[PDB]
Amino acid sequence: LQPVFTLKLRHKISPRMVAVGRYDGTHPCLAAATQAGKVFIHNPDVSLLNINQTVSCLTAGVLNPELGYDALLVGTQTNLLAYDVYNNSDLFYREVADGASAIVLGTLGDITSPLAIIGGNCALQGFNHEGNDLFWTVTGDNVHSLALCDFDGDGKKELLVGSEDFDIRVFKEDEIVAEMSETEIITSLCPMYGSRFGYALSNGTVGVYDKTARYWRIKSKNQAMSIHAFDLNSDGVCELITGWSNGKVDARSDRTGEVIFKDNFSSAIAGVVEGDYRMEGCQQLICCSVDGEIRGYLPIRELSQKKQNLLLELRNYEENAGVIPANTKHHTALSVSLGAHAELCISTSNDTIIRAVLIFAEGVFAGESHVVHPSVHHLSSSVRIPITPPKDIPVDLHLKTFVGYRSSTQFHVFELTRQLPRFSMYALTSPDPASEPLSYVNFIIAERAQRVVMWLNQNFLLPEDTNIQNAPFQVCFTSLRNGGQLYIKIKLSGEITVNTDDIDLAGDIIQSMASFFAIEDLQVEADFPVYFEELRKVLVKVDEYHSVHQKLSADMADNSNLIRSLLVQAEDARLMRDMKTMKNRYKELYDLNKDLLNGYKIRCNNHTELLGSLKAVNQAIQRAGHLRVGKPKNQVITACRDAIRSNNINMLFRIMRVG
Amino acid sequence: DLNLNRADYLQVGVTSQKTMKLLPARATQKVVVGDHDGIVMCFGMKKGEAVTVFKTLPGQKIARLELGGALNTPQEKIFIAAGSEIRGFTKRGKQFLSFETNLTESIKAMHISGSDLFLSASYIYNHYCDCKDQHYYLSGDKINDVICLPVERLLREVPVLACQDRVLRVLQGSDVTYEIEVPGPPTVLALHNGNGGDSGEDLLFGTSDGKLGLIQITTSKPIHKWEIRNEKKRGGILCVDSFDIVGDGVKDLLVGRDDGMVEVYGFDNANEPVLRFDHTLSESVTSIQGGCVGKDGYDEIVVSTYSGWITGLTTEPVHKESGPGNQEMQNKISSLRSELEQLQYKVLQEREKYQQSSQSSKAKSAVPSFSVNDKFTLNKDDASYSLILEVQTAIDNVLIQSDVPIDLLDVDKNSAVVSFSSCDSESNDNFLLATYRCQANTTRLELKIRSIEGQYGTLQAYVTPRIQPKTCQVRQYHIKPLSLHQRTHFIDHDRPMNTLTLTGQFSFSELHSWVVFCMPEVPEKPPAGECVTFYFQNTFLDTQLESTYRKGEGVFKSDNISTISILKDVLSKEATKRKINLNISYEINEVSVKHTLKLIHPKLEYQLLLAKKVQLIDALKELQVHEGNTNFLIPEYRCILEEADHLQEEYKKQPAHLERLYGMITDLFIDKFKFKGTNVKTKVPLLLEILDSYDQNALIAFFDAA
Amino acid sequence: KVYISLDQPLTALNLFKQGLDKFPGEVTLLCGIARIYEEMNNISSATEYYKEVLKQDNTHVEA
Amino acid sequence: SKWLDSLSDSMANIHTFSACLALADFHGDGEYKLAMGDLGPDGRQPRLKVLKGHTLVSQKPLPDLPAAAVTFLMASHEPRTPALAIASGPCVYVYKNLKPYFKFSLPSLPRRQTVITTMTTLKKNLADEDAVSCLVLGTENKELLVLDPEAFTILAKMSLPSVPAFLEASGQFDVEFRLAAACRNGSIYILRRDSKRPKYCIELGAQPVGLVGVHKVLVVGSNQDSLHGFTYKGKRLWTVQMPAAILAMNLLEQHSRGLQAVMAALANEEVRIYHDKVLLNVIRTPEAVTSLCFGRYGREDNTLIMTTLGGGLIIKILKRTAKLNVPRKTRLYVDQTLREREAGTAMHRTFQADLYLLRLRAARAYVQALESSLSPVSREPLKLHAVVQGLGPTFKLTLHLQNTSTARPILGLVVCFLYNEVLYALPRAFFKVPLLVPGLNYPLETFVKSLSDKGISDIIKVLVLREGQSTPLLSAHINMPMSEGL
Amino acid sequence: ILDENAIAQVPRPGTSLKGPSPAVRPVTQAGRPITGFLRPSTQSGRPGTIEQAIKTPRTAYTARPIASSSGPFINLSRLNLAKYAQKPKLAKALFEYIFHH
Ligand SMILES: [Ca+2]
Ligand SMILES: [Ca+2]
Repeated sequence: LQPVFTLKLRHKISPRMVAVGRYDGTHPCLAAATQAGKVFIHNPDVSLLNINQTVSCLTAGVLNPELGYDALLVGTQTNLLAYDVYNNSDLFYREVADGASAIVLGTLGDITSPLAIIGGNCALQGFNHEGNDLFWTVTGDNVHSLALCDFDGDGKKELLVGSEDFDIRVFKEDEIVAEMSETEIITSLCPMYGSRFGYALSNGTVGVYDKTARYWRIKSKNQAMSIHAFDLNSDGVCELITGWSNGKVDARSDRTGEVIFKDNFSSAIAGVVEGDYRMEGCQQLICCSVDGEIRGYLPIRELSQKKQNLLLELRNYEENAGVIPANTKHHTALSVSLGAHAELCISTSNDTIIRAVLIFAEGVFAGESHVVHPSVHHLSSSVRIPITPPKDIPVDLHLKTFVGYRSSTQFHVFELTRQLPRFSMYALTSPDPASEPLSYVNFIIAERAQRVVMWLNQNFLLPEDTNIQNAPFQVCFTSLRNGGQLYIKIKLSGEITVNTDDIDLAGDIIQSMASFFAIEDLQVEADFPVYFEELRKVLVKVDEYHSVHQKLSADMADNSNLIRSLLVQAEDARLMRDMKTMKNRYKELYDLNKDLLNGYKIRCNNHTELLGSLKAVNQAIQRAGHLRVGKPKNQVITACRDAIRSNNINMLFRIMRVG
Repeated sequence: DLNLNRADYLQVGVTSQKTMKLLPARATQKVVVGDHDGIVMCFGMKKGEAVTVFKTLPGQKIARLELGGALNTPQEKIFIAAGSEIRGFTKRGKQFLSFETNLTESIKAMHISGSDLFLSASYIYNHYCDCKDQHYYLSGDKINDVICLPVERLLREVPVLACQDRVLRVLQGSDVTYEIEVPGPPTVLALHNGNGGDSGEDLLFGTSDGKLGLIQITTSKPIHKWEIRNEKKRGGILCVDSFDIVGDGVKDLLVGRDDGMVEVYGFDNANEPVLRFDHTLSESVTSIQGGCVGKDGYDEIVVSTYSGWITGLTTEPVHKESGPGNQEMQNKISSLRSELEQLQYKVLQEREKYQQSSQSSKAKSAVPSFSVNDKFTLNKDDASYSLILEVQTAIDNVLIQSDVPIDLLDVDKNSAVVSFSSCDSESNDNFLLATYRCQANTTRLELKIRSIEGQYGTLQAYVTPRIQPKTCQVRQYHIKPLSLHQRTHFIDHDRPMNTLTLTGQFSFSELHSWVVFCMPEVPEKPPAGECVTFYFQNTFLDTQLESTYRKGEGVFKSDNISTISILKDVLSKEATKRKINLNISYEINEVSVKHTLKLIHPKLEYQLLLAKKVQLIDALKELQVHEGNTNFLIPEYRCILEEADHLQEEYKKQPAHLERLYGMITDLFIDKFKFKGTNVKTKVPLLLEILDSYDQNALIAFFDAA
Repeated sequence: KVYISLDQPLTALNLFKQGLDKFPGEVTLLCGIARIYEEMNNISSATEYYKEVLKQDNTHVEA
Repeated sequence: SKWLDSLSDSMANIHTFSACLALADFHGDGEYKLAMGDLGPDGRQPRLKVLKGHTLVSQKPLPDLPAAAVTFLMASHEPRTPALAIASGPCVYVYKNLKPYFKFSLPSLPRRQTVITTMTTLKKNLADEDAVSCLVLGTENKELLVLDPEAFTILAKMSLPSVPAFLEASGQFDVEFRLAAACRNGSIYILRRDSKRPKYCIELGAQPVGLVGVHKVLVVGSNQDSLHGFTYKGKRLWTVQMPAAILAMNLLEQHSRGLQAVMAALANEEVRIYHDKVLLNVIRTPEAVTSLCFGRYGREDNTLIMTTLGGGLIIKILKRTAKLNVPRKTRLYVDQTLREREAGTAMHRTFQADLYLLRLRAARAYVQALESSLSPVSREPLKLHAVVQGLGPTFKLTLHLQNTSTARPILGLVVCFLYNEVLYALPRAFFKVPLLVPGLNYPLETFVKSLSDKGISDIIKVLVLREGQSTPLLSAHINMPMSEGL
Repeated sequence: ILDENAIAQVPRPGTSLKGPSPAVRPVTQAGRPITGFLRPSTQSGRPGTIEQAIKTPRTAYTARPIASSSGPFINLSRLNLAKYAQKPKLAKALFEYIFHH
C-alpha cells in the first residue's frame, strides 16, 4: 500500500509504551513514553507530561463508561496513574509496590466495571474508575504481557498472562483455566479473533494460538517489539501486524503465517496501534518508530522452483536406478550419568561414522542448537551428547546426525525426533533413609497403582531393571541440578508421599500427576520447615526495610529542600556579584550532594533488597497455591493475601501448610 | 529516474559466469544459455512461453559461451568450451566446429575475433587461428578473462590478459608489452561499446572487489579515464555490457554484481558515469545483455541468474488494462498447479519405491551432488574475511566448525539465525561451532569471519540444501598465519626493515609451498625462474612484508616484529614437519618498535575518546529534552549532542577493536623481548594496567626499559 | 491543599463537592471552592460560592 | 469552486520570484515549458530549473543569482522557440532551446560597471504570437536600456531618477511605447516617445511591491497592503484595500472570455484575482505564496502555477466554464437618595467641616515633612529613591537619583547613610555623587550587610545634601528585610 | 521554580492555576486584579526565573516577603520516641509540641 499519512516526532519513543486515545472525547491523539520519564501527546503539536519517573507501561481506554473520554494510563515500577488529559485531573494515582510491567484495560468475566489490570513481580491487580482493588491474583514469575481474550467462548473475556517463566496462562476472574508452555520470556500478546491470540517471544518467535495449540509460528532475527492484530486486506479476518527490531512491519495472516503486507523504517518499531486519526469513521494503522517517525495506513515464481526441486529429486532417483549402504539405520538411546547429565547416544549398525550431530531444541540448549562434532582422530560409530535442561518441561530434540565415512566430502543427514520427558533429570538410585529429607507433601489418589507406575515410567528416565507394581513402591531419585532427593512412596490406601525439600518440584509433580489421572480438585498436606522459616524471616525483614526506606526518604527530602534554597541563594549572590558568598554556597552544595549520593546508594541497596523480599513473599504464595489443583488453589491465594494484610503469620503458614 | 519491471522467462540449470548471449536477429531477439550439465539451449519467447530451439545433449560443464562471426557479417556463430574443447553451433542445431585444443584441466575464458581464438586456462593462455597454435603464454597467476581489441578499427591484435594479482598484461604475440595496475582482482572486461570506443580503442574492466574502469590501452601506456570505486555497492562484478536503454542517444552501461545488484550507468555528464537504476535479485548475476526479447518495441535487460533463472527487466508496464473487476497471473497459476500436482504424484510414488528399496542389504544409496559457489575473500577496509556460500536450491542449515579463535560477526543482509553451540576447546579442537539456519527460501548466505594476526588453521563449513535426500557437503577453507596481509605491487624501503634470513637445503618448490601455507594471496604453482619476490601489506595497519626467495635462500623483510616472529615460528614448524633443519638469522632495527607504536597510537586514542564521549552521551541527552538547549549547554558537549548517533553506533563495535589492539600490543611486546632471547610472559599484567592508563610516553618507556 | 500543590484544580473541586455531599453546608469547603474559582479567575462562580458561604455564615469576613 | 486543482506538492524547493519565472514554448510542437532561475534554498546556489508537466526535467547551475527571466522571439525566420534571456550580474545569458547560445555584456561606465535588476520585453510592430520582441533592461545605475531583437546592440538609453525595481512595457516600440518603472524611492515613472526623462511621475507613498499593466489601468501594489489603479497619464482612478500584505502580483489573461485581471498573492494564505474593482475566484493555500504565473503551461490556455513561501509547487487549471451595559440601581440607592434629599444641608455642612479639617491636617503633615526633610522628591530640582535587592546577609542597596530640570547640572552634592552600627555594616556610609546631568537616572549602589545573628529588621535613612550646607536637601527610608543568615 | 510537580506542562486554558479591566480595578501583576482578604496562602501569580523573583519587591508574590524555601523545655535529642509512642496520651501532645512549637 501507501502510507496515508507520515510525520516526524523529535522525541525517542520507548518501544512497548504507545497508545491511541480520544483524550478530547471525540479527537483521537497519540500518547507515547520518552526519555527522562516524560510522556508526550500528539494531538492530530506535541505536549509533554512530566511523569518525572521511568515509565514502564502505557495504555488508553474507557475507564468510566459514563463519559466518552479515553483515560491515559501510565505505569511505573512503583506507581500507576490514570489521567484525564482533557480536564487534567487524576482519576486515580495508586501506589502498587509490586511494579507495573504490563497493563491492559477492559472488562473481565462477571465484572461490571472496566478494570485497569496490571502485572508486577508475581501478582496481578485490578482497579476501577476510582482505584479500588477489585481483582488480584498471583502468577509464576515476572509478568511481561497481558491481553483480554475470550478463551472458552462464554462471552466474558479471560486474561492471558505471559510469565517470565516462559509460560502463557489464562486466568478467569478468579480461576485459572489453562497454561501453555512456550520457550522464552513472552513479550507481547494480542487478541482480535474469538479464541485466537498472537504472541511474541524474545527468541524472535512470532506465532498464533488457538485454544491450546499453535496455528503457525515463525522464528527470525530482530525480535518483535510490538504485535497488534488488524485487517490490512479488508477480507474481514484480522492479521498479525508486527514491528520488528530492524524496522520491518510485516502484516502476516492468522493462517499458516504467510506475509501479506510489508514495510520498512529507519529505526526499530516502537508500536503498531489502530486508531482513526483522519476522522474517517474507519480505523487506521499507525506505526511509530523508536526514533519518532509515525506513519499511518488505511486498509510469485517460487512454485516453479519447487517443481524444479521435484525434478531434481527425480534426477537423483533415476541416477540411483561418499556413498553409504542404504540399510543404515540411526538408533538412539537415552540414559543419565552421575559422575551429571542426561546422555543421548546415537549409533549406526554398520561401519559408517557419525561426522557431526546438530541437536535442535527450543529452551534446553543456549541458542537453538548444540552441535557436537568429534575431531578426525576421535570419530567412531556411536557418539554421546550430554544434555542439561534448565527446568523440568518435556522437550523434543530434533536430531540431525551427519552420517558418512571417514575421508568424505559429502554425506547424508539422517533426521530423528526424540523427546526428553518432563523430569528427564533425577536419576534413580538406592534410598538412604539416613539422608531422607524431612519436608514432605501428602495427598490421596484415585486408584490403580499400576497407573501410578505408568505415570512414573512415562515422566521419568527409569532404568530397565526397575520392577515395581503395588504395595511398597518407594522410589528415590537424586536431583542433578542439586544434590537433593525425591522420595515417591505409595501406600495401600492410595496415599502419595513426596519427600522433596524443594517446593517447586513437588508442585510440578502434583500438577503433572493431576493432569495425568484426570483430576479436577485436590487438597494436600505439606510441610516445608526450612523453607517456611526462611519465608518468615523475610516477612520479618519486610517492615524493617519499609521503615528504613521511610527514614531515608524523609532525610533526602530535607536535603533536597536545602539544596533548592542554596541554589536560590547562590543565584542571588551571583546576581549581586558577591563572589565569596557564591563560592561558599557552592561549597555547601558540593557537600550536600556528596551526602545525598551516599544516602542514595544506601537507599538503592535497601530498595533492591525490599523488592527481592516482596517477590519472595509473592512467590511463596504462588508456590503454596500451585501445590493444589482446581478450586483448593484459589482459596489459598485469597486466604494468603488476607493473612498478610493482617500480619497473622502463624495462621498464614497454617494456610500454606494444610489449606 | 527509470523503472524496469521484472518479467521472468524460462529457467535453466545452474550457470557459470558469462554463459548467456543474445542472437542479434528489429523484432525480439533470441536468448541462448548454457547449463552446468552441457545442455546449451536457446529460446525466443514468442508469447509468454519459451519456444525452445535446439536444446542439445548433456556433456561437460559449459564454462563460457560467446557469439561471433568470421567477416563483418552479423555475428551468429555461438561457441562453447565445456571440458577441454571448443564446440561451435550455428544459429540452429548444427554443430560445425569442434576444436579439441588438448589441454590439461579446463577453460575459464575465451574470445572469438572472427577466426582468431584467444582462450585461457588455469594459468595458460593460447591464441589459435583455425585449430593452429600461434601464441602461447604462461602467466604466474590465474587468468580471469581474455579480450582482443577490435582488429578492424585498429590494425594490430593486442590481447589483454587479466591476472588474479590486480594486473592487466596487455601482451602482443607471446610477450607482455606492458602491464596496467588496477584496484582489486579483475573479473570481467569488455570494450565499452559495439565497436570499442569512439576515440579509437578503450577497455572497460570490472574487478572482484567491486570497481569499474575504462583503461585506454595505447601502444605503450594506459590512459585512465574514470573509475567507479564504490562504498556500499560491494560485490564482485561478474558481468558487464554496453547498451542504450535510457534512450538518450549514447549507450549506457549495464553492469551486474555478485549480490544480485543490477545497475545502469548513464553518461549524462557527456564524459563520466552516473548511476540511474539499481535492483537486487537475491542471487548472483552471471551475465547481462541489452536489447529486447519480449514484446518487441520496448528495450529491456536480460540477466542470467546463477541458479539459471533467465530474468528480464522491461520498460513496458504490466497492468496495462483494468476495470471494475489481469489474467496471465491466473494462467501461470493454473499451469504451476497442474505441474505440481503431477510432479507430486510421481515423486511420492518414487519416494515410496525408494524407501521400500532402501532396506535392500547389498544396495547402496547414492548422493545428489550439487554446486556451492563460495568466495573466501578479504575485505580491505576492515580486517574481516567475508565468506559467501551460494546454492542453486535453498539452504536448510549451515554448520561453521573451526580450529581457530574466530569472531562471527553479523550481516544485516543475512536473514539466518545463529546458534553458537557451547564449545569446549579442551576435548574437541573446535574453538567455534556455529549454525545458521536459513529462513524461508534463500539461496546465498554471507557471513563475516575475523581472524587475528596469528592463529593459523583450517575452517570447515557443512552446507545442506532443501532437497529430498537432504545431503550435506563440506568445505575446508584456510585462515593463513598472516591472514591480514593483502598482496600489493610495491613497498616503501625507507621504513625500518627487520630483515630475517632462512638458509639451507631447500627445493624452491617446497619453499614456495611454505610461503603459500603462510601467505593469503600467492599462486600455488611455483613461479618459473627459481627466484620470486612478493610485496605484501598488513591491512590492519600499513606495514609491508617484502618476501624474496631463491632456490635455497629467503629474505623476509618487514616493518613489524610480530610478522617476522610469526614467520619464524611457522616456518620452523614446517621445517620440523618436513625434516629440513633450516638455519635462521634475524636482525632488528632498534627504532621499528617506535614506528609501530606511533602507528598504533591514533587508533587507541580514537577508541578511548569514543568511550569517553559515549559515557556522557545519554546523560547529556537527559538534559537535552528540557529547555530546548538555547543558552546553557557547553559547546564541548554540544559537539557531542549532534554526533551522538554515530558515536553510539561505533561504541557497539569498539570493544572488539580495543581487545584486538591490546592483544596486538602484548604480542608485539612479548615478541620484541623474545628476539633478544628473553621470556617476559610474566610482565603482561603491568602492561595491561598501563594500557588501562595509556600514557603513551610511559608506554614507550615501559617498552624500552622492561 | 495537596491537589492544589500538584496543580490540579478540577480534582480539588470534585473532592470539595464530595465533602459537601458528606457535610451538606460546610463553610470552609464552600470557601475553598470559591478560592479555587478565583485563582482560576472566573469570578462568575466565585461570587455564587461566596454567596452560599454568606447564606451559611453571613459574618464571613472573606466572602 | 471555479479553480480546478491539479497538483499540490511540498518537497519541490522552488524559491523563485514572480519576475524570474516565465513559461513559453521551448521545443516547438505546442508544448509549453516553464523556465525559472531559482535561487538556493537560502539564496546561495543559483540554479536554472525548467519544468515540463509536473516532473523536473533539467536543473543546472548558474553563475550568479538571476534578477529576471523573460522570453521573446528574436526574428521571424522560420519561427522556432523564443529565446530565454536570463539576467545575471552585468550579463544576459540568452538561451536558445534551453542551451547556452549567447552571452550579452552590458556596455560599461567610465571600472564602475552596473548590474541589471528588472527585465521585460517590448513589441516591435506586430504584437501577435509570432511577432519579434525587443528586451528592455533596468540597470542598477538608474538607466533603462532598450535593446535589440537579438540581444547584442542598444536601441535606446533612457535616464531615470532612481533605481527601478519593477517594469511594464505597453505597446509597440517604434511608434507607441509606454514604459512604467516602479523604483526604490516609491514612485512610478512613465516613459513615452521623445522623452529621455519621464516628466510624468506618480508617488505611491509606499514602495511599490508589484506592477501589472492592464490594457487601460495600471495597478500598483503598495507596501501598505493595497492596490492602486492609476491611468497612463498620471492620475489615480481607484484604490482597493487588502486584508494582508502583498507578496507578488502577476497578470491573469484569458482571451476566450477576454478576462485580463490582476492577481494578488496575499500573506494571509490566499490569492484573490482582481479585475477593475471586484474580487472573484479567491483561492486558499496551505502556506502563503510568493510567486504566481498564468499562461498556457502544458497544453491548457488557463494554467496558473504558484510557489509557496516555504517551497513546494501548486498548479491549478482553470475550467473553461467560469443593549448597553448601563448599571442597575437597587433599593439602597433610592433610600440613599431620599436621605440626601431630606438631609442634604447637614451633609453639605459636615463635609465642608471635614474638608477644612483635612486641609488643616494635610498642611500640618506637609510642614512636618518639610521640617524633617523626609520627602524623596523635593528651584533645587532632584528625585531619589532607594531600592533593596537580595536575601541573605548581604543586600545590594541601589539609590536611583535623578536631576529633574530643563538644562542645569548639580555640581556639589553628597549622600550620607544613617543606620544602626550594631545591625548593618556599611563600608562607605558617605560618598560624593557624580555631576548629575538633567534627565539621567544614576544608580549609586552599596552593599549593606546584616550583623545580628538573630533576625532583626531596622530602618536605614539616606540623606542627600549639599557640601556647603548642613540641612539635607532630601531624604529616603528603607526597611531592611530579614537576614536569612547562618 | 526549582520544584516541578504538575504533570501537564501546557494544559488547556481553564484547567490550571498557573472580570473588571485594569482600567477600573487596580492590578498587582500583568493580570491578577487586587483581591480582598489577603490570606497567607495567596500566590497571586508566579515569577518566571530566580532573577526576576529576586530583582522584584520581596512582597509582590506573597502576603509576606518571600524566603528561599518555606532554657529549652525539652531537648529533642534526649528522649526516646520509641517509649513515648507506647503512651498515646503523651504521644499526641508531644507530637503537637515537636511539630508546631
Ligand atoms: Ca470467557
Ligand atoms: Ca485480513
